[PDB]
Amino acid sequence: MYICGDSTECSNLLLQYGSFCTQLNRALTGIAVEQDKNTQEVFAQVKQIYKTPPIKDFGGFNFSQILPDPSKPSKRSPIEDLLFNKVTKFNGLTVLPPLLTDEMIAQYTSALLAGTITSGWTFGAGPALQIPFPMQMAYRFNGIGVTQNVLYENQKLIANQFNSAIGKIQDSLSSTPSALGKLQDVVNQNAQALNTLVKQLSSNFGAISSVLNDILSRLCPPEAEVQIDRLITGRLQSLQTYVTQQLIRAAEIRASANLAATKMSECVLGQSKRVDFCGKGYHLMSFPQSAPHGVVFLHVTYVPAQEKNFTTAPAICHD
Amino acid sequence: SLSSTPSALGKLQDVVNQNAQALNTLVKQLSSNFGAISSVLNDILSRLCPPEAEVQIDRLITGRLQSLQTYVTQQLIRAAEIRASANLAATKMSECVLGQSKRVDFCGKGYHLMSFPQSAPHGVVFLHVTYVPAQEKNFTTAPAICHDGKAHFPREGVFVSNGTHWFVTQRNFYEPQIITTDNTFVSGNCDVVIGIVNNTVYDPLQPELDS
Amino acid sequence: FGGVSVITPGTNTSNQVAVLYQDVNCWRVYSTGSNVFQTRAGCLIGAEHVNNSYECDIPIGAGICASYQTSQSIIAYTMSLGAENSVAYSNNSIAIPTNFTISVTTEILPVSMTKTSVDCT
Ligand SMILES: *[C@@H]1O[C@H](CO)[C@@H](O[C@@H]2O[C@H](CO)[C@@H](O)[C@H](O)[C@H]2NC(C)=O)[C@H](O)[C@H]1NC(C)=O
Ligand SMILES: *[C@@H]1O[C@H](CO)[C@@H](O[C@@H]2O[C@H](CO)[C@@H](O)[C@H](O)[C@H]2NC(C)=O)[C@H](O)[C@H]1NC(C)=O
Ligand SMILES: *[C@@H]1O[C@H](CO)[C@@H](O[C@@H]2O[C@H](CO)[C@@H](O)[C@H](O)[C@H]2NC(C)=O)[C@H](O)[C@H]1NC(C)=O
Ligand SMILES: *[C@@H]1O[C@H](CO)[C@@H](O[C@@H]2O[C@H](CO)[C@@H](O)[C@H](O)[C@H]2NC(C)=O)[C@H](O)[C@H]1NC(C)=O
Ligand SMILES: *[C@@H]1O[C@H](CO)[C@@H](O[C@@H]2O[C@H](CO)[C@@H](O)[C@H](O)[C@H]2NC(C)=O)[C@H](O)[C@H]1NC(C)=O
Ligand SMILES: *[C@@H]1O[C@H](CO)[C@@H](O)[C@H](O)[C@H]1NC(C)=O
Ligand SMILES: *[C@@H]1O[C@H](CO)[C@@H](O)[C@H](O)[C@H]1NC(C)=O
Ligand SMILES: *[C@@H]1O[C@H](CO)[C@@H](O)[C@H](O)[C@H]1NC(C)=O
Ligand SMILES: *[C@@H]1O[C@H](CO)[C@@H](O)[C@H](O)[C@H]1NC(C)=O
Repeated sequence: MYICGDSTECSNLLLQYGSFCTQLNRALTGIAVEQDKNTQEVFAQVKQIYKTPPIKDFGGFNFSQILPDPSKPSKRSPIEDLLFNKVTKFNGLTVLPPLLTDEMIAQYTSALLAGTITSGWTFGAGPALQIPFPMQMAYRFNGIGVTQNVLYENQKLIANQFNSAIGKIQDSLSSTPSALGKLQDVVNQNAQALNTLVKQLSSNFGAISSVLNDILSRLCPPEAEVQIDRLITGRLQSLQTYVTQQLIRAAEIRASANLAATKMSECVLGQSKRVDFCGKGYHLMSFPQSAPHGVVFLHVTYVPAQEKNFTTAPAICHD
Repeated sequence: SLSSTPSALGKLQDVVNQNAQALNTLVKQLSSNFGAISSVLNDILSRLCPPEAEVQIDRLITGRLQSLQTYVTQQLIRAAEIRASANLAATKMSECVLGQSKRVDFCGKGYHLMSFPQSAPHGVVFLHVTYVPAQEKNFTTAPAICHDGKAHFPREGVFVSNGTHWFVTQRNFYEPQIITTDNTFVSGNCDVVIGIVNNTVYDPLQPELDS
Repeated sequence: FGGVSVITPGTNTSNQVAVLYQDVNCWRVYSTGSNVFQTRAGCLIGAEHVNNSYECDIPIGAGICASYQTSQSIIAYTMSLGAENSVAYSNNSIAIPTNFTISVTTEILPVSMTKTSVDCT
């Protein structure tokens, strides 16, 4: 359909070339399969769908903007709804559906949050084991070299600083449209690759006309063969260019997907000590959110604040 | 598992199959005419008269050159994928085999203890040994114990309770200890911690001072 | 128009197949065999749709997978994302393992591919 548009004479001339349809279609099929593999590796890291209790008794910590909103037609969190609202065939071009619909991605994300909130990292390593949320934080504090006293004595303060930070994220994503530029860019580049393929189709490429039907309608058969072949060469180059570009772009997406999957295992299903890997500051925990064609991580970190100047010594001499 | 499930080694089999196909394709494209009167260069040379032979030979050359350029580009892309896998495999050996890793689900699911590499055609197989918690029980807990107005926190552990008594355990295994001044530490009073419960923290020395 | 694909249980099990038309308002298909089901992924003919979700076997798209099950025939279903697990969260309750197991698993990675060289002449 791309090259001949069902012209019989053109198809018969394509048979004089090598097996280019097989290679172009197989390369695109391979990419299409990889795209579901990437989604599956990034989000399906949990074997069970964990659910939260009615949302209460989390120590004063408010998770309502990350957890699914029960009042909506699509059970997405307030942040996810924002991310989704913000990111924006005549020649044989077919768009295929994903295996996992947005609804299924939302269920995996919800399960991961339920796990993270009610059982810490144990839902990752083994069976989920329930723990009071404040104790989960106590362990996350020990994990950064700060004792437990700090969390419990300042539990009210910590919960309030946390709750305010989440509200700030919504304002940032809402007011700054460039925030989601990475996902918007993936969409825009693929849209352009297809638009280019479509527009190259109308070039003459040395032919008397780019319209195969004009050649067939007025030109006399032996001359039609010559002009048809000029269009075939041009269209074949257009398709080979398109596929090569999609293979390179697909590789870039795969690298991103591998990183995203790594980050979820290490930032969400655990606590990470890798510097600036799970955000700047000392990492405590992270919460994933779904977005069109990607994942958004909210990374919670501990940042030391106001300091004082003290005199020190390596040791004390007693007796 | 490896013996009974042939799909287990599918990743290595796939690398072999893709390269075999790339070469078979190169071989079969060779026999296409590409607009020439014959794909056999020898037929052109044997019957066609020299100035015409030049034209037909050139049609085959263009077709064969495109076949080779396609092959090489595909091998460069595939080579890059293999290199990425090799870099990962090398990383995993350094971190999973020549050490113990804390990277979650990097060296297998569960808590990593150790790994052992095995050789395979065109690749490496890692056997990852991990610790997996098993049967659990439901215990009551508290963030701290209130003794004499002072608040006691575990040094390395969690306070738990059965129906009548408070104990302190290691976080990952139910091995309860008597709560003593050796197991806990003190910071702050009983008013600041939310959910603090009353218990007796035992002083292991006081009896000797009393005797 | 659209591509046509065939959903095949392995031939070492059975020779029943289901056929999917990628973009047709399933109407506009001239094939037979009944069991005509309209999905977001296309017109699926020959698979029996059921209301029982299951683990995905042969994926079709848009949440739909197919399998060969009970005698046996090809069925279509919404894929399950796993069993549910309600964690008994409480502000005063903790679960602690009293035993453990040792598990050994296998991970496989390619390292190299056949090295070749081509004589252009
Ligand atoms: C978490 O914070 C949100 C605000 O960000 C709270 O939302 C309020 O909910 C009540 C009851 O539905 C409404 O009357 C208020 O108007 C909402 N506030 C705002 C600013 O819109 C929510 O109740 C908090 N949840 C918990 C568990 O603390
Ligand atoms: C540590 O910093 C926090 C802010 O990050 C201080 O808490 C604020 O204190 C002012 C003055 O009383 C209140 O108006 C704010 O509402 C408090 N913020 C929050 C989130 O509660 C805190 O006092 C500082 N503390 C020290 C050194 O103990
Ligand atoms: C405090 O520091 C001083 C040094 O500035 C220590 O003084 C020395 O002690 C030794 C052992 O008695 C003597 O042999 C030296 O002659 C002392 N030095 C001087 C300059 O007189 C003193 O012992 C330290 N105090 C403690 C408790 O360790
Ligand atoms: C056990 O918990 C109770 C509170 O439920 C503590 O009782 C308070 O003790 C202070 C100090 O003597 C009194 O001023 C309060 O009036 C008491 N509260 C009530 C309601 O009577 C009790 O001290 C705790 N036991 C221990 C060993 O800490
Ligand atoms: C909580 O654990 C304690 C310690 O094992 C149990 O108390 C002991 O029970 C044995 C009989 O099985 C007695 O011989 C000991 O003298 C008891 N020790 C003490 C300090 O009383 C206790 O029964 C357990 N509680 C529940 C509800 O199971
Ligand atoms: C420490 O002393 C230096 C002296 O130059 C001063 O500039 C700095 O602000 C002091 N830092 C703090 C935390 O007080
Ligand atoms: C903990 O209590 C809940 C109560 O609903 C129960 O379903 C669960 O099986 C118990 N867990 C264990 C390990 O006994
Ligand atoms: C748990 O919730 C109950 C009911 O509100 C309350 O009485 C109890 O003190 C709470 N315990 C903790 C540790 O917060
Ligand atoms: C098929 O066409 C009918 C109108 O004849 C329309 O109501 C229906 O929604 C269409 N179905 C699909 C899958 O497009």
